[PDB]
Amino acid sequence: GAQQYVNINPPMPSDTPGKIEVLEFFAYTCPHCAAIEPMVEDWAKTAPQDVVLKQVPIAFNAGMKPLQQLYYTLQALERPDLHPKVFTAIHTERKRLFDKKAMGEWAASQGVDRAKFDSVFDSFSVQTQVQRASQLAEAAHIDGTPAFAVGGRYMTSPVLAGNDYAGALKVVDQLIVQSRE
Amino acid sequence: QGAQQYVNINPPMPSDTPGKIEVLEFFAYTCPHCAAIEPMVEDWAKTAPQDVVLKQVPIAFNAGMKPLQQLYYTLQALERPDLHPKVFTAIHTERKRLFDKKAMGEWAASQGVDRAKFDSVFDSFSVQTQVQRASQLAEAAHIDGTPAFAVGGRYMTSPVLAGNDYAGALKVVDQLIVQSRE
Amino acid sequence: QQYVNINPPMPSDTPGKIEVLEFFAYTCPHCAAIEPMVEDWAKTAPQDVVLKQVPIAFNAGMKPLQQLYYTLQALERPDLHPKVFTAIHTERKRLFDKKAMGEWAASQGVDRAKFDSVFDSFSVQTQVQRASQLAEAAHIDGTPAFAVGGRYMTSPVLAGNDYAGALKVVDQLIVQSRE
Repeated sequence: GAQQYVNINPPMPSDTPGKIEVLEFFAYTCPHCAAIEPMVEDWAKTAPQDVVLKQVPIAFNAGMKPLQQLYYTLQALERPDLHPKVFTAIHTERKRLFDKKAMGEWAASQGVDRAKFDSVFDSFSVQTQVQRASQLAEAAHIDGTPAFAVGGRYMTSPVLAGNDYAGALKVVDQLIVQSRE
Repeated sequence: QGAQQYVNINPPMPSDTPGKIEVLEFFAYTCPHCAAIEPMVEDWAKTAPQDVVLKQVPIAFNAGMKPLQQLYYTLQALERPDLHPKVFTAIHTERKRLFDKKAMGEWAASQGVDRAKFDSVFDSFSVQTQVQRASQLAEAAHIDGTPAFAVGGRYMTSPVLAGNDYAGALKVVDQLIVQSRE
Repeated sequence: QQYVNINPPMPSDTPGKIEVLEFFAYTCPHCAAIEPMVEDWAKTAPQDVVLKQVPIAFNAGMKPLQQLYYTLQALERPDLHPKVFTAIHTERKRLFDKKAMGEWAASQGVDRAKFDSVFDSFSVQTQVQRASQLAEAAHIDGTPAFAVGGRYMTSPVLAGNDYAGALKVVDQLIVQSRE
Protein backbone atom coordinates (compact mmCIF):
# COMPACT_ATOMS: atom_id res chain seq x y z
CA GLY A 1 0.00 0.00 0.00
CA ALA A 2 1.66 3.18 -1.23
CA GLN A 3 -1.26 5.59 -1.46
CA GLN A 4 -1.28 8.65 0.79
CA TYR A 5 -4.98 8.33 1.65
CA VAL A 6 -7.80 5.83 2.20
CA ASN A 7 -11.15 5.35 0.49
CA ILE A 8 -14.33 6.14 2.36
CA ASN A 9 -16.60 3.11 2.01
CA PRO A 10 -19.44 3.46 1.74
CA PRO A 11 -18.92 6.86 0.06
CA MET A 12 -20.51 9.88 1.73
CA PRO A 13 -23.45 11.94 0.32
CA SER A 14 -23.14 15.31 -1.46
CA ASP A 15 -24.24 18.94 -1.14
CA THR A 16 -26.54 19.02 -4.19
CA PRO A 17 -24.20 20.84 -6.55
CA GLY A 18 -21.56 19.60 -8.96
CA LYS A 19 -19.13 21.03 -6.49
CA ILE A 20 -16.36 18.75 -5.26
CA GLU A 21 -16.61 19.05 -1.49
CA VAL A 22 -13.55 19.15 0.78
CA LEU A 23 -14.04 18.68 4.51
CA GLU A 24 -11.45 19.84 7.02
CA PHE A 25 -11.96 18.13 10.35
CA PHE A 26 -10.48 20.28 13.09
CA ALA A 27 -10.65 21.14 16.75
CA TYR A 28 -10.03 24.53 18.32
CA THR A 29 -7.82 22.85 20.93
CA CYS A 30 -5.55 21.25 18.30
CA PRO A 31 -2.30 23.25 17.85
CA HIS A 32 -1.81 21.75 14.41
CA CYS A 33 -5.23 22.92 13.29
CA ALA A 34 -4.44 26.35 14.72
CA ALA A 35 -1.08 26.54 12.95
CA ILE A 36 -2.69 25.52 9.65
CA GLU A 37 -5.89 27.63 9.80
CA PRO A 38 -4.45 30.62 7.89
CA MET A 39 -3.01 28.29 5.26
CA VAL A 40 -6.37 26.61 4.82
CA GLU A 41 -8.17 29.96 4.58
CA ASP A 42 -5.64 31.14 2.02
CA TRP A 43 -5.95 27.84 0.14
CA ALA A 44 -9.72 28.32 -0.07
CA LYS A 45 -9.33 31.67 -1.83
CA THR A 46 -7.55 30.05 -4.76
CA ALA A 47 -9.34 26.69 -4.83
CA PRO A 48 -10.84 25.43 -8.12
CA GLN A 49 -14.21 27.03 -8.90
CA ASP A 50 -15.99 23.64 -8.74
CA VAL A 51 -14.72 22.99 -5.21
CA VAL A 52 -16.19 24.03 -1.86
CA LEU A 53 -14.49 23.97 1.55
CA LYS A 54 -16.43 22.91 4.64
CA GLN A 55 -14.70 23.03 8.03
CA VAL A 56 -16.12 20.56 10.51
CA PRO A 57 -15.41 20.79 14.28
CA ILE A 58 -14.97 17.42 15.99
CA ALA A 59 -15.01 15.89 19.46
CA PHE A 60 -12.95 12.85 20.37
CA ASN A 61 -14.15 13.21 23.97
CA ALA A 62 -17.14 14.74 25.72
CA GLY A 63 -15.00 17.69 26.80
CA MET A 64 -14.55 18.72 23.19
CA LYS A 65 -18.26 18.95 22.28
CA PRO A 66 -18.46 22.54 23.56
CA LEU A 67 -15.78 23.47 21.02
CA GLN A 68 -18.09 22.15 18.32
CA GLN A 69 -21.03 24.14 19.66
CA LEU A 70 -18.84 27.24 19.71
CA TYR A 71 -17.99 26.89 16.01
CA TYR A 72 -21.62 26.71 14.95
CA THR A 73 -22.71 29.47 17.33
CA LEU A 74 -20.24 31.82 15.63
CA GLN A 75 -21.55 30.85 12.20
CA ALA A 76 -25.22 31.18 13.14
CA LEU A 77 -24.38 34.51 14.80
CA GLU A 78 -23.09 35.66 11.42
CA ARG A 79 -19.60 36.30 12.78
CA PRO A 80 -17.32 33.97 10.76
CA ASP A 81 -14.64 36.61 11.34
CA LEU A 82 -14.31 35.31 14.90
CA HIS A 83 -13.65 31.73 13.76
CA PRO A 84 -9.92 32.15 13.16
CA LYS A 85 -9.88 34.33 16.29
CA VAL A 86 -10.76 31.38 18.55
CA PHE A 87 -7.52 29.62 17.57
CA THR A 88 -5.40 32.67 18.33
CA ALA A 89 -7.06 33.34 21.68
CA ILE A 90 -6.64 29.69 22.67
CA HIS A 91 -3.17 28.88 21.33
CA THR A 92 -1.41 32.22 20.98
CA GLU A 93 -3.09 34.10 23.84
CA ARG A 94 -3.35 31.15 26.25
CA LYS A 95 -7.01 31.92 27.00
CA ARG A 96 -8.98 29.06 28.60
CA LEU A 97 -11.99 29.14 26.27
CA PHE A 98 -13.08 25.60 27.08
CA ASP A 99 -16.57 26.05 28.56
CA LYS A 100 -19.65 28.06 27.60
CA LYS A 101 -19.19 30.65 30.34
CA ALA A 102 -15.61 31.37 29.24
CA MET A 103 -16.51 31.39 25.54
CA GLY A 104 -19.46 33.70 26.11
CA GLU A 105 -17.24 36.12 28.02
CA TRP A 106 -14.81 36.17 25.10
CA ALA A 107 -17.70 36.38 22.62
CA ALA A 108 -19.05 39.52 24.29
CA SER A 109 -15.49 40.84 24.36
CA GLN A 110 -15.55 40.61 20.55
CA GLY A 111 -18.77 42.60 20.29
CA VAL A 112 -21.40 39.86 20.50
CA ASP A 113 -24.53 40.11 22.66
CA ARG A 114 -24.24 37.60 25.50
CA ALA A 115 -28.01 37.04 25.56
CA LYS A 116 -28.01 36.16 21.86
CA PHE A 117 -24.89 34.03 22.21
CA ASP A 118 -26.37 32.12 25.14
CA SER A 119 -29.62 31.30 23.34
CA VAL A 120 -27.97 30.48 20.00
CA PHE A 121 -25.36 28.33 21.76
CA ASP A 122 -28.20 26.21 23.16
CA SER A 123 -30.43 26.37 20.07
CA PHE A 124 -31.72 23.05 18.76
CA SER A 125 -30.28 23.95 15.36
CA VAL A 126 -26.74 24.11 16.78
CA GLN A 127 -27.22 20.86 18.70
CA THR A 128 -28.15 19.24 15.39
CA GLN A 129 -25.19 20.58 13.39
CA VAL A 130 -22.92 19.19 16.09
CA GLN A 131 -24.53 15.77 15.69
CA ARG A 132 -24.17 15.96 11.93
CA ALA A 133 -20.56 17.08 12.44
CA SER A 134 -19.41 14.17 14.62
CA GLN A 135 -21.63 12.06 12.40
CA LEU A 136 -19.56 13.03 9.35
CA ALA A 137 -16.36 12.53 11.34
CA GLU A 138 -17.49 8.96 12.00
CA ALA A 139 -18.43 8.28 8.39
CA ALA A 140 -14.91 9.42 7.46
CA HIS A 141 -13.10 7.26 10.03
CA ILE A 142 -11.17 10.29 11.25
CA ASP A 143 -7.81 9.32 12.70
CA GLY A 144 -7.09 12.74 14.21
CA THR A 145 -6.79 16.43 13.38
CA PRO A 146 -6.30 17.92 11.01
CA ALA A 147 -8.05 15.45 8.72
CA PHE A 148 -9.44 15.99 5.23
CA ALA A 149 -12.33 14.39 3.36
CA VAL A 150 -12.51 14.91 -0.42
CA GLY A 151 -15.56 14.33 -2.60
CA GLY A 152 -16.79 12.07 0.18
CA ARG A 153 -14.70 9.24 -1.27
CA TYR A 154 -11.19 9.96 -0.02
CA MET A 155 -9.76 10.79 3.39
CA THR A 156 -6.24 12.01 4.05
CA SER A 157 -4.18 13.55 6.86
CA PRO A 158 -0.68 14.72 7.73
CA VAL A 159 0.16 11.23 8.95
CA LEU A 160 -1.40 9.41 5.99
CA ALA A 161 0.52 11.67 3.59
CA GLY A 162 3.70 11.28 5.62
CA ASN A 163 5.35 8.69 3.37
CA ASP A 164 5.66 9.86 -0.24
CA TYR A 165 6.99 6.81 -2.10
CA ALA A 166 6.54 8.23 -5.59
CA GLY A 167 7.83 11.54 -4.24
CA ALA A 168 11.12 10.02 -3.12
CA LEU A 169 11.70 8.61 -6.61
CA LYS A 170 10.83 12.03 -7.98
CA VAL A 171 13.42 13.62 -5.69
CA VAL A 172 15.93 10.94 -6.70
CA ASP A 173 15.30 12.03 -10.29
CA GLN A 174 16.03 15.66 -9.37
CA LEU A 175 19.13 14.57 -7.49
CA ILE A 176 20.37 12.63 -10.52
CA VAL A 177 20.12 15.80 -12.63
CA GLN A 178 21.91 17.66 -9.86
CA SER A 179 24.87 15.26 -9.64
CA ARG A 180 25.14 14.92 -13.41
CA GLU A 181 25.84 18.68 -13.36
CA GLN B 1 1.43 31.58 1.56
CA GLY B 2 -0.93 31.83 4.50
CA ALA B 3 1.80 30.19 6.55
CA GLN B 4 2.55 32.02 9.80
CA GLN B 5 6.25 31.17 9.40
CA TYR B 6 7.00 31.81 13.08
CA VAL B 7 5.82 33.52 16.24
CA ASN B 8 7.34 35.90 18.77
CA ILE B 9 8.62 34.60 22.11
CA ASN B 10 7.79 36.75 25.14
CA PRO B 11 9.49 37.58 27.21
CA PRO B 12 12.59 36.94 25.05
CA MET B 13 14.95 34.20 26.23
CA PRO B 14 18.60 35.15 26.86
CA SER B 15 21.29 32.95 25.30
CA ASP B 16 22.96 30.44 27.63
CA THR B 17 26.10 30.44 25.51
CA PRO B 18 27.98 33.75 25.90
CA GLY B 19 28.63 35.42 22.57
CA LYS B 20 26.45 32.93 20.69
CA ILE B 21 23.01 33.24 19.13
CA GLU B 22 21.24 30.07 20.24
CA VAL B 23 19.02 27.87 18.10
CA LEU B 24 17.17 25.41 20.28
CA GLU B 25 15.57 22.34 18.71
CA PHE B 26 12.88 20.92 20.95
CA PHE B 27 12.45 17.23 20.15
CA ALA B 28 11.32 13.87 21.46
CA TYR B 29 12.70 10.42 20.67
CA THR B 30 9.15 9.10 20.31
CA CYS B 31 8.37 11.69 17.62
CA PRO B 32 8.34 10.44 13.97
CA HIS B 33 8.90 13.93 12.65
CA CYS B 34 11.86 14.50 14.95
CA ALA B 35 13.40 11.21 13.84
CA ALA B 36 12.90 12.13 10.20
CA ILE B 37 14.41 15.62 10.48
CA GLU B 38 17.38 14.65 12.70
CA PRO B 39 19.87 13.95 9.89
CA MET B 40 18.88 17.19 8.18
CA VAL B 41 19.29 19.20 11.38
CA GLU B 42 22.66 17.56 11.97
CA ASP B 43 23.73 18.35 8.40
CA TRP B 44 22.36 21.88 8.77
CA ALA B 45 24.44 22.46 11.91
CA LYS B 46 27.68 21.62 10.10
CA THR B 47 27.34 24.75 7.96
CA ALA B 48 25.62 26.97 10.52
CA PRO B 49 26.87 30.54 11.19
CA GLN B 50 29.97 30.81 13.40
CA ASP B 51 28.18 33.04 15.91
CA VAL B 52 25.37 30.49 16.12
CA VAL B 53 25.14 27.39 18.24
CA LEU B 54 22.59 24.60 18.01
CA LYS B 55 21.24 22.84 21.06
CA GLN B 56 18.87 19.90 21.13
CA VAL B 57 16.36 19.90 24.00
CA PRO B 58 14.17 16.87 24.83
CA ILE B 59 10.64 17.86 25.81
CA ALA B 60 7.96 15.96 27.71
CA PHE B 61 4.25 16.70 27.24
CA ASN B 62 3.34 14.19 29.94
CA ALA B 63 5.28 12.31 32.63
CA GLY B 64 5.64 9.16 30.55
CA MET B 65 7.94 11.07 28.22
CA LYS B 66 10.30 12.17 31.00
CA PRO B 67 12.34 8.96 30.73
CA LEU B 68 13.07 9.94 27.14
CA GLN B 69 14.34 13.31 28.34
CA GLN B 70 16.60 11.54 30.82
CA LEU B 71 17.89 9.29 28.07
CA TYR B 72 19.13 12.20 25.93
CA TYR B 73 21.22 13.68 28.75
CA THR B 74 22.46 10.30 29.94
CA LEU B 75 23.98 9.43 26.57
CA GLN B 76 25.73 12.83 26.48
CA ALA B 77 26.95 12.37 30.05
CA LEU B 78 28.33 8.94 29.12
CA GLU B 79 30.01 10.65 26.19
CA ARG B 80 28.31 8.51 23.56
CA PRO B 81 26.75 11.23 21.38
CA ASP B 82 27.14 8.66 18.62
CA LEU B 83 24.19 6.77 20.09
CA HIS B 84 21.94 9.82 20.13
CA PRO B 85 20.81 9.54 16.52
CA LYS B 86 20.68 5.76 16.80
CA VAL B 87 17.95 6.08 19.45
CA PHE B 88 15.62 7.41 16.74
CA THR B 89 16.51 4.52 14.50
CA ALA B 90 15.90 1.94 17.22
CA ILE B 91 12.42 3.22 18.12
CA HIS B 92 11.15 4.11 14.66
CA THR B 93 12.84 1.57 12.38
CA GLU B 94 13.64 -1.40 14.64
CA ARG B 95 10.40 -0.74 16.53
CA LYS B 96 12.23 -1.27 19.80
CA ARG B 97 10.24 -0.07 22.80
CA LEU B 98 12.74 2.12 24.60
CA PHE B 99 10.18 3.95 26.78
CA ASP B 100 11.54 2.99 30.21
CA LYS B 101 14.93 2.81 31.92
CA LYS B 102 15.05 -0.99 31.88
CA ALA B 103 14.46 -1.19 28.13
CA MET B 104 16.89 1.68 27.59
CA GLY B 105 19.67 0.20 29.69
CA GLU B 106 19.38 -3.09 27.85
CA TRP B 107 19.68 -1.25 24.55
CA ALA B 108 22.55 0.83 25.89
CA ALA B 109 24.46 -2.28 26.95
CA SER B 110 23.92 -3.73 23.47
CA GLN B 111 25.78 -0.70 22.11
CA GLY B 112 28.82 -1.26 24.31
CA VAL B 113 27.66 0.82 27.27
CA ASP B 114 28.26 -0.58 30.75
CA ARG B 115 24.84 -1.28 32.24
CA ALA B 116 25.91 -0.40 35.78
CA LYS B 117 27.37 2.88 34.48
CA PHE B 118 24.23 3.68 32.49
CA ASP B 119 21.84 2.87 35.33
CA SER B 120 23.89 5.11 37.58
CA VAL B 121 24.26 8.16 35.33
CA PHE B 122 20.62 7.95 34.24
CA ASP B 123 19.65 8.85 37.81
CA SER B 124 22.48 11.33 38.34
CA PHE B 125 21.44 14.72 39.69
CA SER B 126 23.16 16.20 36.65
CA VAL B 127 20.66 14.46 34.38
CA GLN B 128 17.74 15.35 36.66
CA THR B 129 18.87 18.98 36.64
CA GLN B 130 19.13 19.16 32.85
CA VAL B 131 15.72 17.51 32.48
CA GLN B 132 14.18 20.23 34.68
CA ARG B 133 15.89 22.94 32.63
CA ALA B 134 14.71 21.35 29.38
CA SER B 135 11.06 21.51 30.42
CA GLN B 136 11.47 25.05 31.77
CA LEU B 137 12.93 26.06 28.42
CA ALA B 138 10.07 24.37 26.54
CA GLU B 139 7.58 26.18 28.76
CA ALA B 140 9.18 29.61 28.35
CA ALA B 141 9.04 29.11 24.57
CA HIS B 142 5.43 27.89 24.69
CA ILE B 143 6.25 24.80 22.66
CA ASP B 144 3.13 22.81 21.78
CA GLY B 145 4.53 20.35 19.23
CA THR B 146 7.67 18.67 17.90
CA PRO B 147 9.91 19.35 16.36
CA ALA B 148 10.18 23.05 17.19
CA PHE B 149 12.88 25.70 16.96
CA ALA B 150 13.53 28.71 19.18
CA VAL B 151 15.86 31.24 17.57
CA GLY B 152 17.84 33.95 19.31
CA GLY B 153 15.44 33.53 22.22
CA ARG B 154 13.03 35.73 20.24
CA TYR B 155 11.30 33.40 17.78
CA MET B 156 9.65 30.03 17.67
CA THR B 157 9.23 28.27 14.33
CA SER B 158 8.26 24.72 13.36
CA PRO B 159 7.71 22.82 10.12
CA VAL B 160 3.96 23.17 10.59
CA LEU B 161 4.09 26.98 10.98
CA ALA B 162 6.48 27.13 8.03
CA GLY B 163 3.96 25.42 5.77
CA ASN B 164 5.06 21.79 6.00
CA ASP B 165 1.56 20.58 5.12
CA TYR B 166 1.80 22.05 1.61
CA ALA B 167 4.14 19.15 0.77
CA GLY B 168 1.88 16.63 2.46
CA ALA B 169 -1.85 16.58 3.13
CA LEU B 170 -2.67 19.77 1.24
CA LYS B 171 -0.74 18.43 -1.75
CA VAL B 172 -2.70 15.17 -1.50
CA VAL B 173 -5.97 17.10 -1.21
CA ASP B 174 -5.31 18.93 -4.50
CA GLN B 175 -4.49 15.57 -6.09
CA LEU B 176 -7.62 13.97 -4.61
CA ILE B 177 -9.78 16.75 -6.06
CA VAL B 178 -8.47 15.94 -9.54
CA GLN B 179 -9.05 12.22 -9.08
CA SER B 180 -12.66 12.60 -7.87
CA ARG B 181 -13.29 14.80 -10.91
CA GLU B 182 -12.26 11.77 -12.99
CA GLN C 1 15.11 20.36 -1.85
CA GLN C 2 14.05 17.55 0.51
CA TYR C 3 17.38 15.77 0.98
CA VAL C 4 20.44 15.69 3.21
CA ASN C 5 24.08 15.92 2.18
CA ILE C 6 26.30 12.94 2.72
CA ASN C 7 29.42 14.18 4.42
CA PRO C 8 31.87 13.28 3.29
CA PRO C 9 30.75 12.32 -0.23
CA MET C 10 31.35 8.67 -1.06
CA PRO C 11 33.83 7.89 -3.82
CA SER C 12 32.40 6.54 -7.07
CA ASP C 13 33.16 3.04 -8.31
CA THR C 14 31.04 3.58 -11.44
CA PRO C 15 32.85 6.21 -13.58
CA GLY C 16 30.60 7.89 -16.12
CA LYS C 17 27.42 6.85 -14.31
CA ILE C 18 25.36 8.48 -11.59
CA GLU C 19 24.89 5.78 -8.96
CA VAL C 20 21.66 5.50 -6.98
CA LEU C 21 21.68 3.24 -3.95
CA GLU C 22 18.51 2.00 -2.31
CA PHE C 23 19.17 0.82 1.25
CA PHE C 24 16.49 -1.68 2.20
CA ALA C 25 15.53 -4.44 4.58
CA TYR C 26 13.27 -7.31 3.58
CA THR C 27 11.55 -6.95 6.94
CA CYS C 28 10.71 -3.30 6.22
CA PRO C 29 7.02 -2.94 5.18
CA HIS C 30 7.83 0.41 3.55
CA CYS C 31 10.61 -1.17 1.52
CA ALA C 32 8.09 -3.83 0.57
CA ALA C 33 5.61 -1.13 -0.40
CA ILE C 34 8.02 0.72 -2.70
CA GLU C 35 9.83 -2.28 -4.24
CA PRO C 36 7.37 -2.64 -7.17
CA MET C 37 7.80 1.07 -7.91
CA VAL C 38 11.57 0.92 -7.63
CA GLU C 39 11.77 -1.93 -10.13
CA ASP C 40 9.45 -0.08 -12.55
CA TRP C 41 11.60 3.02 -12.07
CA ALA C 42 14.78 1.07 -12.86
CA LYS C 43 13.37 -0.08 -16.19
CA THR C 44 13.01 3.50 -17.39
CA ALA C 45 15.95 5.17 -15.66
CA PRO C 46 18.41 7.39 -17.61
CA GLN C 47 20.98 5.34 -19.52
CA ASP C 48 23.86 6.98 -17.65
CA VAL C 49 22.24 6.01 -14.35
CA VAL C 50 22.66 2.77 -12.43
CA LEU C 51 20.66 1.40 -9.53
CA LYS C 52 22.05 -0.79 -6.78
CA GLN C 53 19.93 -2.19 -4.00
CA VAL C 54 21.73 -2.65 -0.72
CA PRO C 55 20.43 -4.78 2.18
CA ILE C 56 21.02 -3.09 5.53
CA ALA C 57 21.28 -4.35 9.10
CA PHE C 58 20.79 -2.12 12.17
CA ASN C 59 21.26 -5.00 14.58
CA ALA C 60 22.75 -8.48 14.33
CA GLY C 61 19.34 -10.04 13.94
CA MET C 62 19.12 -8.48 10.47
CA LYS C 63 22.29 -9.98 8.98
CA PRO C 64 20.62 -13.14 7.69
CA LEU C 65 18.35 -10.94 5.52
CA GLN C 66 21.45 -9.34 4.03
CA GLN C 67 22.88 -12.80 3.34
CA LEU C 68 19.62 -13.81 1.71
CA TYR C 69 19.83 -10.86 -0.67
CA TYR C 70 23.29 -11.67 -1.99
CA THR C 71 22.57 -15.39 -2.02
CA LEU C 72 19.61 -14.94 -4.39
CA GLN C 73 21.72 -12.73 -6.66
CA ALA C 74 24.58 -15.26 -6.62
CA LEU C 75 22.11 -18.03 -7.52
CA GLU C 76 21.04 -15.85 -10.44
CA ARG C 77 17.40 -15.83 -9.30
CA PRO C 78 16.66 -12.05 -9.19
CA ASP C 79 13.04 -13.02 -9.77
CA LEU C 80 12.93 -14.23 -6.17
CA HIS C 81 14.07 -10.86 -4.78
CA PRO C 82 10.69 -9.07 -5.04
CA LYS C 83 9.00 -12.30 -3.96
CA VAL C 84 10.76 -12.18 -0.60
CA PHE C 85 8.91 -8.93 0.23
CA THR C 86 5.50 -10.27 -0.74
CA ALA C 87 6.21 -13.61 0.96
CA ILE C 88 6.98 -11.87 4.26
CA HIS C 89 4.48 -8.97 4.25
CA THR C 90 1.59 -10.24 2.13
CA GLU C 91 1.79 -13.99 2.82
CA ARG C 92 3.06 -13.48 6.36
CA LYS C 93 5.68 -16.21 5.96
CA ARG C 94 8.23 -15.96 8.77
CA LEU C 95 11.30 -16.03 6.51
CA PHE C 96 13.67 -14.90 9.27
CA ASP C 97 16.30 -17.65 9.46
CA LYS C 98 18.50 -19.64 7.08
CA LYS C 99 16.37 -22.77 7.57
CA ALA C 100 13.07 -20.99 6.85
CA MET C 101 14.80 -19.19 3.97
CA GLY C 102 16.30 -22.33 2.45
CA GLU C 103 13.01 -24.18 2.64
CA TRP C 104 11.29 -21.24 0.93
CA ALA C 105 13.83 -21.16 -1.87
CA ALA C 106 13.62 -24.93 -2.27
CA SER C 107 9.96 -24.57 -3.23
CA GLN C 108 10.96 -22.11 -5.95
CA GLY C 109 13.18 -24.43 -7.97
CA VAL C 110 16.41 -23.63 -6.15
CA ASP C 111 18.64 -26.55 -5.20
CA ARG C 112 18.44 -26.60 -1.40
CA ALA C 113 22.08 -27.65 -0.92
CA LYS C 114 23.32 -25.03 -3.37
CA PHE C 115 21.31 -22.42 -1.49
CA ASP C 116 22.82 -23.47 1.84
CA SER C 117 26.38 -23.42 0.51
CA VAL C 118 26.10 -20.06 -1.25
CA PHE C 119 24.36 -18.62 1.80
CA ASP C 120 27.48 -19.36 3.85
CA SER C 121 29.95 -18.83 1.04
CA PHE C 122 32.97 -16.61 1.58
CA SER C 123 31.77 -14.55 -1.39
CA VAL C 124 28.37 -13.73 0.09
CA GLN C 125 30.08 -12.89 3.39
CA THR C 126 32.31 -10.37 1.62
CA GLN C 127 29.41 -8.60 -0.06
CA VAL C 128 27.49 -8.44 3.23
CA GLN C 129 30.51 -6.70 4.75
CA ARG C 130 30.73 -4.18 1.92
CA ALA C 131 27.02 -3.45 2.24
CA SER C 132 27.35 -2.74 5.95
CA GLN C 133 30.36 -0.59 5.12
CA LEU C 134 28.35 1.40 2.58
CA ALA C 135 25.53 1.86 5.08
CA GLU C 136 28.02 3.29 7.59
CA ALA C 137 29.57 5.64 5.03
CA ALA C 138 26.20 6.99 3.94
CA HIS C 139 25.12 7.32 7.57
CA ILE C 140 21.84 5.54 6.81
CA ASP C 141 19.31 5.91 9.63
CA GLY C 142 16.20 4.31 8.18
CA THR C 143 14.66 2.43 5.26
CA PRO C 144 14.09 2.73 2.49
CA ALA C 145 16.79 5.34 1.93
CA PHE C 146 18.18 6.59 -1.37
CA ALA C 147 21.75 7.77 -1.93
CA VAL C 148 22.42 9.59 -5.19
CA GLY C 149 25.77 10.40 -6.76
CA GLY C 150 27.36 9.34 -3.48
CA ARG C 151 26.52 12.87 -2.24
CA TYR C 152 22.81 13.06 -1.45
CA MET C 153 20.28 11.16 0.61
CA THR C 154 16.50 11.39 0.42
CA SER C 155 13.55 9.19 1.33
CA PRO C 156 9.74 8.72 1.29
CA VAL C 157 9.36 10.52 4.61
CA LEU C 158 11.54 13.46 3.57
CA ALA C 159 9.80 13.72 0.20
CA GLY C 160 6.48 13.85 2.05
CA ASN C 161 7.51 16.96 4.02
CA ASP C 162 9.22 20.33 3.61
CA TYR C 163 11.74 20.17 6.40
CA ALA C 164 14.19 22.15 4.28
CA GLY C 165 11.68 25.01 4.27
CA ALA C 166 11.35 24.94 8.03
CA LEU C 167 15.11 25.28 8.32
CA LYS C 168 15.26 28.09 5.81
CA VAL C 169 12.92 30.00 8.11
CA VAL C 170 15.40 29.30 10.91
CA ASP C 171 18.19 30.78 8.79
CA GLN C 172 16.22 33.96 8.15
CA LEU C 173 15.27 34.16 11.83
CA ILE C 174 18.98 33.94 12.73
CA VAL C 175 19.58 36.97 10.54
CA GLN C 176 16.57 38.76 11.99
CA SER C 177 17.80 38.42 15.58
CA ARG C 178 21.45 39.21 14.88
CA GLU C 179 20.07 42.61 13.82
